[PDB]
Amino acid sequence: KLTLDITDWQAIAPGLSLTEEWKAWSATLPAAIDKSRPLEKCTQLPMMTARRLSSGSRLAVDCGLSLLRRHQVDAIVYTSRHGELERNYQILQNLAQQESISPTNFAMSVHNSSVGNLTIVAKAPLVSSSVSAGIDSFQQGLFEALTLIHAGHRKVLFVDFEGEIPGFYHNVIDAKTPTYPFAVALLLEQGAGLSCTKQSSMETEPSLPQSLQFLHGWLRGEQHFVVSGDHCQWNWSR
Amino acid sequence: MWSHPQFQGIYISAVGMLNALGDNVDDIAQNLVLGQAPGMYERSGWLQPGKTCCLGGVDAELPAMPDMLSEHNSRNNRLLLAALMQIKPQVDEAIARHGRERIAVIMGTSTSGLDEGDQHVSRTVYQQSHGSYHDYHYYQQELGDPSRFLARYLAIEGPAFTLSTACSSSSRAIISGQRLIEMGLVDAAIVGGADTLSRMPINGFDSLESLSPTLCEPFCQDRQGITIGEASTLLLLTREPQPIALLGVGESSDAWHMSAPHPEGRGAIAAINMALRKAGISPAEIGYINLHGTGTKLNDQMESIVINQIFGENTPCSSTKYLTGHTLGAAGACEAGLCWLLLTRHLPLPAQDFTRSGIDIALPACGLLTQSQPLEKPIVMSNSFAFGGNNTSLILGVA
Repeated sequence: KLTLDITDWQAIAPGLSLTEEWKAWSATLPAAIDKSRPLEKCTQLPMMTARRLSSGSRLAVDCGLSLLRRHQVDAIVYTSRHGELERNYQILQNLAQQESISPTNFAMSVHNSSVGNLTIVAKAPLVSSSVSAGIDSFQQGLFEALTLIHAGHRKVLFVDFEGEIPGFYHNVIDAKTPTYPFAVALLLEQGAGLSCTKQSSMETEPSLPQSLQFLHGWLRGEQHFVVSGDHCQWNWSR
Repeated sequence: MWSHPQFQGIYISAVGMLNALGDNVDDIAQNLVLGQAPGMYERSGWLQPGKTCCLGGVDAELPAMPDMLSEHNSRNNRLLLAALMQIKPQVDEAIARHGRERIAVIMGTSTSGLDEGDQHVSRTVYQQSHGSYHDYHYYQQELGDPSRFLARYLAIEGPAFTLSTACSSSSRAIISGQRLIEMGLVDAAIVGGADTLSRMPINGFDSLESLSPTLCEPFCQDRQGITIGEASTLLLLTREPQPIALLGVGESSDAWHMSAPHPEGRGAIAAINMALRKAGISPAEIGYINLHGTGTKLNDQMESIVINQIFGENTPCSSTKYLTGHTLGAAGACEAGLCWLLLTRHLPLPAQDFTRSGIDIALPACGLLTQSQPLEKPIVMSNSFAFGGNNTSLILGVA
């Protein structure tokens, strides 16, 4: 079980970037993404910088920068299930084809390249962490954020993201697995505005990413909402 | 009205390890004292194009992945299973005592089953049949698979996640497990991690001009970069008193460069200072520092300057990466494990290897060991400085 306050947010997904788009979407059931809808451009990064980051990373760094411009934060946690899968796939293809690897592509393939690049671009020498936990990367990553609040970091920037899943992998992932890029940034603080308890579930491979299940339920404003994971669920209450 | 006034520290209970020094803690302890790593030698088929490469390998036959868990069948998870078998009675006792819900599983990795992902791409692209017998599953290559696999294997229902902060992954895992116990969310935590040899990091570090084809020489005149190794380490952290305490933890970010360190070591200094203040000790109370010491020009220069600044010239220190290799995501927990062995088995301190090119004469004096010597104070420090400028410092002590 965990309790926290969430005091600000910034998010981007196919067809969803403006506050009014997110609010309208939270009013709609079921919670769903059309992967054919366009993504908005990065607003805090020069286009050359944005286009050199991967499809998910650029959104995650942009959303993080938006919150760093509005708040003094003490620590940063990024979460991603698939991490830099596009770069990993490119490098595994370089190895298969006996082609040279780009040193920048390799350096940026580390899971923490998004949070690392954010600290460099924002000149922000803050404690940083980067978490992966399969389907439950978002929910388990909140425990990493809570360890940093426990250790005395008052305001923790928390960003969940994925890049596009290369078509190569579509035959080895579940038919339900989301394959589009998105990012959800939250500003976390010590408090009891929200509580979350974990339970067993019969569900797995949700069709909507956990951070977007969360944002839908949180923006919709009902007293109780559920985030589904890997044969578990996360019971949120206001 | 008056009421009767009668009406926490984290310890290490057990460590399981595999690395180039051996397949279990007994063999690793012996080989560390001898300064010989049987798994460290030149191997073909990794470094393109058609080159041999000195690598720190685990050659042990690994336990089979139970066939009901075949989605998790990576060498990475079989290395973790081999480490778990060394501490299984202690883990079984913790689960039975505290319950499934009050144990955490916090891993670190920079690879997961990356070699399995590499095999899958090459076998698919060229329709290869004969070379490969491996049943690939996407779960094997996910960075969250180490903690997911161990939680499923042990039925652990507490927090379960993997840190992936490059070379600091498995030392961050130790910090997070320590904090989840301090917070009261769990009573014990299985922490550590594993990284396994893959063509991707070997050729990636070569692309950065940061791979030594020959065995690395940390802090030496002729040093030409890193030697990659693989390792698994599991530590059982607990609130219940044990002979060894986790006295201090420290963390920082450089906010400087994605692969080069802060030239003034600002982040390294911040992490070391944070660990000393958590432990409530001065630099003078450290008996030994297990350095990061990767063998790159920039890392070893920065680190010698930082140790000279905080400790001066009289604190024994060395990098053991000439024995294990740089085990990447596994390095933090591997080196914490070696430090735990020095303390529990009263081993002599490992020297820096100056038998080949000799010390870099441009580096400040910082207490680098020219020969093995006894540990004079029962407190040791292990530091890790990673890509994305991600830094950790750990302090272990006799309770």
